Amino acid sequence: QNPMRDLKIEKLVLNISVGESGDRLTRASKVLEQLSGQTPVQSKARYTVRTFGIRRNEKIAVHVTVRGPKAEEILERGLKVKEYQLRDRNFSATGNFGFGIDEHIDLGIKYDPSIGIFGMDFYVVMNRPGARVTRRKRCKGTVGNSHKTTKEDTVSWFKQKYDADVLDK
Amino acid sequence: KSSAYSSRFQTPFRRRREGKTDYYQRKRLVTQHKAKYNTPKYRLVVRFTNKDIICQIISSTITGDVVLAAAYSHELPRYGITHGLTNWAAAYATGLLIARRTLQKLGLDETYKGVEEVEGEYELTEAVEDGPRPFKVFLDIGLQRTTTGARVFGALKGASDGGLYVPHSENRFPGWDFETEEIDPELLRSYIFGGHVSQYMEELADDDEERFSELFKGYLADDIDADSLEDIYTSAHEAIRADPAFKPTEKKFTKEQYAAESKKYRQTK
Amino acid sequence: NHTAHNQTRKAHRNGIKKPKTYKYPSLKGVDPKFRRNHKHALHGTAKALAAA
Amino acid sequence: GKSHGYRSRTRYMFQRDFRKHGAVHLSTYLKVYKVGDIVDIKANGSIQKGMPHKFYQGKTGVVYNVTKSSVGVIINKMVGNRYLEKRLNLRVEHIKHSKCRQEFLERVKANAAKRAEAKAQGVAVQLKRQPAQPRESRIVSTEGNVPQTLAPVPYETFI
RNA sequence: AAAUAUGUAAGAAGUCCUUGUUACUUAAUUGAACGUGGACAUUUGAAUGAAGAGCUUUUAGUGGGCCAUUUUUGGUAAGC
RNA sequence: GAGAACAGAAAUCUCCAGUAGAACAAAAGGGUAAAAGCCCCCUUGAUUUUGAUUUUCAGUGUGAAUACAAACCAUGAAAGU
RNA sequence: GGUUGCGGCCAUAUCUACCAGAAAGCACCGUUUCCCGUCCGAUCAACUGUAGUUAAGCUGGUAAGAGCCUGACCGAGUAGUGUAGUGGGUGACCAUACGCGAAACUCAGGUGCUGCAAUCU
Repeated sequence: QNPMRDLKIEKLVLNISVGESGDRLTRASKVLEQLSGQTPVQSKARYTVRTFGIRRNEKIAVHVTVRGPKAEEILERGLKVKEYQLRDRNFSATGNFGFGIDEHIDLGIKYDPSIGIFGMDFYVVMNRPGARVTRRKRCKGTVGNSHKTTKEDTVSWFKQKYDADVLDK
Repeated sequence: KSSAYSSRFQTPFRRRREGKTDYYQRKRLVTQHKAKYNTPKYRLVVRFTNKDIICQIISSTITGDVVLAAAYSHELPRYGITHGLTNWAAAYATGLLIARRTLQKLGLDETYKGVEEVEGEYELTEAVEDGPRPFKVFLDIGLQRTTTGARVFGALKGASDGGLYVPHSENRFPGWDFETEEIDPELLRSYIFGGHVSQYMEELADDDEERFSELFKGYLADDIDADSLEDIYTSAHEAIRADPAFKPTEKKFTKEQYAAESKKYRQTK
Repeated sequence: NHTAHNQTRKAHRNGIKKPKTYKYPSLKGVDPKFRRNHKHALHGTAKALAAA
Repeated sequence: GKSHGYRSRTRYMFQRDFRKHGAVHLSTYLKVYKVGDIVDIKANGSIQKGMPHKFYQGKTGVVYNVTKSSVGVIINKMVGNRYLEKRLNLRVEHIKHSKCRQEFLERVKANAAKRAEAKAQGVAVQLKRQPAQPRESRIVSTEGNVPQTLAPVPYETFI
């Protein structure tokens, strides 16, 4: 097309939400420090529940932001076990999407007897470049209307690159 | 959307809607002690664009703001700095420039010569005994954050070494650690010169020399050898003290030709 | 039981007079840093006009 | 029982005007204040370090002391059967200059420009104000505006 | 967003100019306050009135209130 | 509101809209959006000496504040607080 | 007239949906040695104006608009109101004479002015 209007990637978040703090939560951190190669970060508690074991201001779940090429190759390996096939309901109207997996060891990682059997949530967000004027401090401002990423953009880019075959229903 | 949402909507001030002016900080900057009745409260504005450094001294009135004296960093080729137009040492040179320009305009550049030699130390300007008191000018930095060792404090360093009194403490100057609670002159004389851009020049001379030809593409073609950047920053520093005055650049036109060109583009009502 | 009947007539019968300000108001609540220097300036002027 | 606080029954009096919220604009600080200016007291309930009491809202006082970010004003107040000079210190946000005196001052500098001019001219001229005088003997016209009659309306269809 | 009611001003203890003080303040021989010294000295600066202005001392009685237009508040209404 | 496995009226995570419709210990009112709200950092101006002023008021007391001066400090790059 | 820095007034300055911008400035962008900060050089940090275009930001036009502001032989001397009577009415309330006098609506116009400094083919 033209420079600085393409739908380049921006980051991918590796969410895991089990629901209790302890050895299983530090193993939830260990399965991402040996998947993303970065120092992970957890999540505090939000609101009331007596049926999920979650009460206010406790660490309960884990997620890692990742940028650069490593998010791209983690998506590219998450799609060769998921057939490079993602649904249409999975694709939002606001310019990003995500997808679930029900195991990490399907990805090619190597087993340890003290890991567990639990899946993961790969959410990903992307933008056209020039989208730091939303982020920055001095002289901010929302980007133009023609530059906004939408469902048609993020679907017809995914059909071209990384081979969507998206199930429109 | 609705019209009752727009009826009761309060717009903020214009230079906050744009996002440029910290109306909180400007409040504490322009209010003065009312026993000092109509004394202006000078400020040292420094603003960093992508490839240009601004340094101004401002008074304050109701009818806008008033610029006492100004200084940019795209005019340093008058004294001899070619490249590194947005550098830590370029901001130090701009701080040394605006100090001398304001003191030459005011008539204080001989009584307040600043520091001729520079050695990398934290000092303050002192009052001359039975003399004119030092020119008191307070900083401001925009919306841009403060952090230790930053590009912004090069202008403050240049101001305090050029000899106008700016209140400052050493806990952000580069080399001040949280553990030692002390500034490092070994780091300070290497950041007021090209002692870190040349230290990157040497570590790109033997890491991937195509990147050394990429970043420093206009350096080696202009024959910018790393071993004398200290001296090329030193050399124009004395010519700053020799001639700091703003002489106006010779224009190509006289504003009517600019008006006669741009009025066809301007797309009026 | 707090009726303000006739009270305006009583306060207006002998008039509600002005406090009748003067030249040189009292310097009780003024700024003390200003007050000391005003005392010294007055003492300087008091001899400087006497000696001419 | 009852209540007499420091801000009692000041609901509709201290609240900000419509669409005038936020930090106050910076022209209210650069306006200087000397010792002798006739100043209003209109409070704004944003800053509270120096809000006047509810009686001095709207009243007009005279500055007598000037200090750091605050000025002292003098107000005559009726209590009982005489006036009392309440002096009071106010932060500079609640003090707007009064243009009542400053309309008189430019007229003084104007009558100094006409009286001293005409007294050297040779005509001793008038300078006082005069109220709305009665009109003059005017011959009105009638050219296209014919005086057309009126007749008051009846009550039909009014119901 | 009214009407009645209220704050202030409508000059001489003022307007302006010249240039002294000072330990406060300004970067500064700047600014503040108070001054010296000359000019504005008549319409001394909106109307009406002044049967005089200001200031002090001391002390008697009182410290049980009702009525009416009007506004209104409890009560189910009052010569409540 | 748009979205992502178990995941749901609701576990975490991403983005759009968001004049305050939330929060500020408490009663009701007023105030606040690069804050007075939410996290983090350093703290003890909740200190010392006495005055002046405002509120109920006889312009008594008590409580409460408001603006200074003199020190001694904290914070901040700094103005100031 | 264009752009930038710092602004005064804080919607005639906003929201929307478009369209367009030569130079210059701004901006997006490149890189992670060092100061530097995060989970992540995304904000922040620093280096370099080099690898690249106005797609964004920004500015200016445009719209049967939403607002907002401004003026009314507009609403209407209407509503509410100060004042008087041995005026009416059993009352609610009224009509009078002397005065002050809106507002929402309705119509018509407008969609920033400007201070200081720098820069402009």
